[PDB]
Amino acid sequence: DVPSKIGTLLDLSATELEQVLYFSKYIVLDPKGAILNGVPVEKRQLLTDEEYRELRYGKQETYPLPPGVDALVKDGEEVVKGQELAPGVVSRLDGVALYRFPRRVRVEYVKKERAGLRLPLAAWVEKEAYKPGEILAELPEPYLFGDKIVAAIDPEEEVIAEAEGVVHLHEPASILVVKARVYPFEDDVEVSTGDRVAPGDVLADGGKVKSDVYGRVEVDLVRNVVRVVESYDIDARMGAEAIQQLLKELDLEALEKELLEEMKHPSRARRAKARKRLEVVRAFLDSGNRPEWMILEAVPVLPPDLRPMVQVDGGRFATSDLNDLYRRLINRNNRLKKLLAQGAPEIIIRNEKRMLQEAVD
Amino acid sequence: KISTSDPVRQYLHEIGQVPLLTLEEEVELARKVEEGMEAIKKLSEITGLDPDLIREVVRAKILGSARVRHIPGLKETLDPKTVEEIDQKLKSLPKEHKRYLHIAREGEAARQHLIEANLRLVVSIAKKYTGRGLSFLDLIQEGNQGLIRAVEKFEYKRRFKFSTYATWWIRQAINRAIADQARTIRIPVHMVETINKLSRTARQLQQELGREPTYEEIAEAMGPGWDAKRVEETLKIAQEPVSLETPIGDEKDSFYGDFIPDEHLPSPVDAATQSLLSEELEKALSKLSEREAMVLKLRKGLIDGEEVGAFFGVTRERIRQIENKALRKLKYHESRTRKLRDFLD
Ligand SMILES: [Mg+2]
Ligand SMILES: [Mg+2]
Ligand SMILES: [Mg+2]
Ligand SMILES: [Mg+2]
Ligand SMILES: [Mg+2]
Ligand SMILES: [Mg+2]
Ligand SMILES: [Mg+2]
Ligand SMILES: [Mg+2]
Ligand SMILES: [Mg+2]
Ligand SMILES: [Mg+2]
Ligand SMILES: [Mg+2]
Ligand SMILES: [Mg+2]
Ligand SMILES: [Mg+2]
Ligand SMILES: [Mg+2]
Ligand SMILES: [Mg+2]
Ligand SMILES: [Mg+2]
Ligand SMILES: [Mg+2]
Ligand SMILES: [Mg+2]
Ligand SMILES: [Mg+2]
Ligand SMILES: [Mg+2]
Ligand SMILES: [Mg+2]
Ligand SMILES: [Mg+2]
Ligand SMILES: [Mg+2]
Ligand SMILES: [Mg+2]
Ligand SMILES: [Mg+2]
Ligand SMILES: [Mg+2]
Ligand SMILES: [Mg+2]
Ligand SMILES: [Mg+2]
Ligand SMILES: [Mg+2]
Ligand SMILES: [Mg+2]
Ligand SMILES: [Mg+2]
Ligand SMILES: [Mg+2]
Ligand SMILES: [Mg+2]
Ligand SMILES: [Mg+2]
Ligand SMILES: [Mg+2]
Ligand SMILES: [Mg+2]
Ligand SMILES: [Mg+2]
Ligand SMILES: [Mg+2]
Ligand SMILES: [Mg+2]
Ligand SMILES: [Mg+2]
Ligand SMILES: [Mg+2]
Ligand SMILES: [Mg+2]
Ligand SMILES: [Mg+2]
Ligand SMILES: [Mg+2]
Ligand SMILES: [Mg+2]
Ligand SMILES: [Mg+2]
Ligand SMILES: [Mg+2]
Ligand SMILES: [Mg+2]
Ligand SMILES: [Mg+2]
Ligand SMILES: [Mg+2]
Ligand SMILES: [Mg+2]
Ligand SMILES: [Mg+2]
Ligand SMILES: [Mg+2]
Ligand SMILES: [Mg+2]
Ligand SMILES: [Mg+2]
Ligand SMILES: [Mg+2]
Ligand SMILES: [Mg+2]
Ligand SMILES: [Mg+2]
Ligand SMILES: [Mg+2]
Ligand SMILES: [Mg+2]
Ligand SMILES: [Mg+2]
Ligand SMILES: [Mg+2]
Ligand SMILES: [Mg+2]
Ligand SMILES: [Mg+2]
Ligand SMILES: [Mg+2]
Ligand SMILES: [Mg+2]
Ligand SMILES: [Mg+2]
Ligand SMILES: [Mg+2]
Ligand SMILES: [Mg+2]
Ligand SMILES: [Mg+2]
Ligand SMILES: [Mg+2]
Ligand SMILES: [Mg+2]
Ligand SMILES: [Mg+2]
Ligand SMILES: [Mg+2]
Ligand SMILES: [Mg+2]
Ligand SMILES: [Mg+2]
Ligand SMILES: [Mg+2]
Ligand SMILES: [Mg+2]
Ligand SMILES: [Mg+2]
Repeated sequence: DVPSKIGTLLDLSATELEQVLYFSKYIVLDPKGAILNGVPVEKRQLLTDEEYRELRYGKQETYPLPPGVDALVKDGEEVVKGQELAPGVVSRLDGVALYRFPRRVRVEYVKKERAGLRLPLAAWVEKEAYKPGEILAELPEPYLFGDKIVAAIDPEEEVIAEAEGVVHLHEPASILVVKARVYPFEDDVEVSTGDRVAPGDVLADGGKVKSDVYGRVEVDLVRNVVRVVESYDIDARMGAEAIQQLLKELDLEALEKELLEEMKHPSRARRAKARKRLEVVRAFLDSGNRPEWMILEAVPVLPPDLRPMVQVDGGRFATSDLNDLYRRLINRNNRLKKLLAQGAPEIIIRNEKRMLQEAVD
Repeated sequence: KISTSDPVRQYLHEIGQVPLLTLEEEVELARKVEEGMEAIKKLSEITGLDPDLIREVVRAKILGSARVRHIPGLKETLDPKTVEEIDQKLKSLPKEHKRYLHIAREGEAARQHLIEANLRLVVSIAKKYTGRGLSFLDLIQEGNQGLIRAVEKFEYKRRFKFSTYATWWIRQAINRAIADQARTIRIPVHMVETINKLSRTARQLQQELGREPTYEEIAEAMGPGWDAKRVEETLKIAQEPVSLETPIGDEKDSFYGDFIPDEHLPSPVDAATQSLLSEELEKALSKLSEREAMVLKLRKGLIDGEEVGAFFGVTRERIRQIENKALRKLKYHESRTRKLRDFLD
């Protein structure tokens, strides 16, 4: 309705803000959201998926994967494991792999040039070390005059019972803008933050764990490398959900008095807006009902006989067009529920909530 | 701003930023998915906790906070304390089983990533099941639902990549839906293919006679037990329901609805009827020997339609006795003072 009764009340872009979050996913930082964009949290401002995504998972997600098998697979490896690669880290082989972002790095897979300091993946492949303590002897002929395999015998990501369970592919060099700890200790002020030397590990696993200002914790049982990304519980929501929240947390009286001041004192502009914004807050607050109801989570269903299903001629049935719309809603909503339970990749949830929204319209 | 585009852009965007590497990336996540399962199981084993419970708690800590448990499936599980306590015993698991915990989580996460990267796959498929009767958005969504199903049974031990695998699972979910929701009236799948068959048959039958084939042709052409009565019945179900609200006659304000009459409602005359019938019948019910008059009056007009089982304790001979002597004494003094004669029906 031209004066969006909800946009008027909730001082949000009267006509554009809503449209943006309501039907799509242009989140509005509902409560807190510590971490910055360059400025403090947007208490009631909106952001885009890109900037949003660039908040939760850390400042950068780069996955420059090298070509060939030796070239770039050697420049990075020598400076990826533990070696805190600074901004603009110039890897040196194909072209110039540009690690233009923060803290530490984690390389993915290796081919078959030289194996050293890696994980226990190939450990089983070449018995000697997994079988006995021969990894030291692994060093061919120089040993007579943690990992350090032979000069070069293996090739791809496999299980060596027999060369059956294999996987011959690339070598990703994904830079993860996150701070890596390996030997965190215990200080009992607050609840044990992080981890211990090697034994005790109180941290939640590789997913969502809140320590200090940094808020995500991945785990690598290789070295005691407790990966701690930094963003926090930035309450980000879109669609009627977000708005429902906002409308409930509102002491109309306050905004009634606030506007009272805003109305009479400042110049025409903002005070004019305030008057048109006071009318509704007044109506509601008056004999009127309480405004948390503009939200719909429970759709009444119009009577049956009023939306007949009748027999016409032979096999021809005739019904109110309303019934089709109802199924539209019913199905989506059902698909929704299934979709949340069965697991839920963001894209698909929203994409449906969108449809669901349109359906309700 | 007109849906379609936005969501297309939406995942084509995340796909465009993260497609899955033909092998490496696909195999990777996969291996992490299965071990998650193996983990949750072994967890369930060591904790005596339900795998469904192990699966939901790990999901929480990875996918969302109390927000996702509370609003979706109602608060059966304590938004905080419950899931927390659960996560606790997970920590208590020593260096051995703890390992699985960390595995379950990471696997679950791996799962998601696999799903995201293969959304375009759905779109391409679903893009061909367009004109079936479902919204393209609905078609992809269901197809998507199928993709996830595919993520439940894929065995990476069996070399063949996910691509071909999801194809089937999706298409299955798609067709299912198509036959399930695309109608104002649910009809079993069997009857669906049947109609197709008939339809297809009519086409070939529309190929030479130059006559829209009589229900004889169709019965013949289709096969075994096909008959005129059959075909006529099928096509009558095929036809989609028309709008109770439709332009009528000389296309004006006239709406189809006002044209359909009523039958339940007793139009005034029937109301009048019920009055006299009830009043008069009640006047005759009071002038009668209760026993076998009320038995049949109640057995016939009060419950359902059993001579022996009609009278309480007195057997059939006393039933037939008063039933046929009272009903006749009843019918004839009513023959005298003619009140019911004029068939109220
Ligand atoms: Mg309006
Ligand atoms: Mg505003
Ligand atoms: Mg910046
Ligand atoms: Mg900035
Ligand atoms: Mg706010
Ligand atoms: Mg992260
Ligand atoms: Mg940042
Ligand atoms: Mg160079
Ligand atoms: Mg840094
Ligand atoms: Mg490699
Ligand atoms: Mg090597
Ligand atoms: Mg090593
Ligand atoms: Mg051994
Ligand atoms: Mg020697
Ligand atoms: Mg020596
Ligand atoms: Mg020496
Ligand atoms: Mg020496
Ligand atoms: Mg091998
Ligand atoms: Mg093996
Ligand atoms: Mg081989
Ligand atoms: Mg094998
Ligand atoms: Mg190959
Ligand atoms: Mg102390
Ligand atoms: Mg240690
Ligand atoms: Mg511990
Ligand atoms: Mg302790
Ligand atoms: Mg921290
Ligand atoms: Mg910390
Ligand atoms: Mg309060
Ligand atoms: Mg406020
Ligand atoms: Mg106050
Ligand atoms: Mg004030
Ligand atoms: Mg409301
Ligand atoms: Mg509302
Ligand atoms: Mg009916
Ligand atoms: Mg009916
Ligand atoms: Mg007609
Ligand atoms: Mg109507
Ligand atoms: Mg899943
Ligand atoms: Mg996602
Ligand atoms: Mg989409
Ligand atoms: Mg979207
Ligand atoms: Mg692109
Ligand atoms: Mg088992
Ligand atoms: Mg037990
Ligand atoms: Mg809630
Ligand atoms: Mg639930
Ligand atoms: Mg307990
Ligand atoms: Mg204990
Ligand atoms: Mg999973
Ligand atoms: Mg279509
Ligand atoms: Mg197998
Ligand atoms: Mg197969
Ligand atoms: Mg099914
Ligand atoms: Mg055929
Ligand atoms: Mg054709
Ligand atoms: Mg025919
Ligand atoms: Mg038919
Ligand atoms: Mg007319
Ligand atoms: Mg008209
Ligand atoms: Mg009408
Ligand atoms: Mg009609
Ligand atoms: Mg009318
Ligand atoms: Mg009727
Ligand atoms: Mg009449
Ligand atoms: Mg009468
Ligand atoms: Mg008697
Ligand atoms: Mg008697
Ligand atoms: Mg009877
Ligand atoms: Mg009967
Ligand atoms: Mg009987
Ligand atoms: Mg009896
Ligand atoms: Mg009896
Ligand atoms: Mg009885
Ligand atoms: Mg007796
Ligand atoms: Mg007689
Ligand atoms: Mg007599
Ligand atoms: Mg008579
Ligand atoms: Mg008399």
